[PDB]
Amino acid sequence: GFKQDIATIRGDLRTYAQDIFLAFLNKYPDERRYFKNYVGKSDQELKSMAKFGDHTEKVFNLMMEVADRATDCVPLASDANTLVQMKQHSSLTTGNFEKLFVALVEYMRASGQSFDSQSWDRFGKNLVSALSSAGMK
Amino acid sequence: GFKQDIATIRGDLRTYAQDIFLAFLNKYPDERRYFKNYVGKSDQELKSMAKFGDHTEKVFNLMMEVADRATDCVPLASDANTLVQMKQHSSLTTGNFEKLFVALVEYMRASGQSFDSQSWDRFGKNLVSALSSAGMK
Ligand code: HEM
Ligand code: HEM
Ligand SMILES: Oc1c(Br)cc(Br)cc1Br
Repeated sequence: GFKQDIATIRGDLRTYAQDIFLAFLNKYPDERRYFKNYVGKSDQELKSMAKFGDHTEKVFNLMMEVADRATDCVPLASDANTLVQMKQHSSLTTGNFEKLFVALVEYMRASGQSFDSQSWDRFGKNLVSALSSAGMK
Repeated sequence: GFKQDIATIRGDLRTYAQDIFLAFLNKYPDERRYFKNYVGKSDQELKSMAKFGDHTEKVFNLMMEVADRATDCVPLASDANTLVQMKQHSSLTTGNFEKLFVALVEYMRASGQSFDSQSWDRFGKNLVSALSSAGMK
């Protein structure tokens, strides 16, 4: 279920963080504009960049944290607030987040591994609602 | 489902409120000690007291509000905080609430009317967890 998925992802955080992040950018190419230093780089090129592996794992570490603190896939309002208030998210709208989750759910469904992908979709929904309530446009 | 069950109960509130609270008091007779003048009385006696109907309508009015204000059966922390800090609830522990929800769920499974019993069980468990987080022993 959802709790196991968090352990699956945590178990191999660097691989899943990079794989899901790349799936996001591949499904939604225009989202790369927010990561100005990843522009014009192949997957392998990105994986050689210290801050790619760092950015991504840390992004997903925090997602897992928010995920593990949620009850029935409902995140804490205080977690949603952190994500709104982070200056790296100043320009973002809830639309950017929804897209991360559509990509993540699609990745899960396509994987060999056995995710509770509809829980992740619901989590993505409850998080978007929370972001909006915390003042994200 | 759950959200509809809220409307079902609200549509015949006094009847459901009394029936469910009687189911609770009959399953757990020793809960009568937290109340005044409840012991020694049959269901019909209770239902004809001046305060019994009115105090069970008010309990369930707020219970329905808490369920309605929930997301995926997860109540608001502020709603839990209210239930913990009510002066009328100063003798209580989370065990009192779980017993009420055990009885409520059993009532729903036994009735002719379609209730989403699994969801009410989840809600009671989630509320108990929220009452603990809010500081109830
Ligand atoms: C649940 C979803 C998200 C979480 C948990 C999250 C978390 C984080 C964290 C922890 C950082 C700081 C990394 C560091 O430098 O130490 C960060 C940076 C960033 N986030 Fe997010 N984020 C999320 C969603 C998004 C989305 C949807 C976008 C937009 C496409 C976005 C854009 C960025 C950008 C541009 C940065 C700065 C780039 C960098 O780290 O060098 N984030 N995010
Ligand atoms: C989510 C569940 C509950 C809600 C929403 C709730 C709500 C309320 C409300 C609104 C009142 C004031 C009613 C009035 O004065 O007319 C009240 C009183 C009270 N509640 Fe609760 N309550 C809940 C659970 C419990 C439980 C499990 C117990 C103990 C077994 C309990 C014990 C009392 C007592 C002793 C009073 C005051 C005495 C009385 O009304 O006769 N409550 N509650
Ligand atoms: O911040 C994130 C981005 Br941007 C994309 C994906 Br996929 C996951 C996270 Br967390």
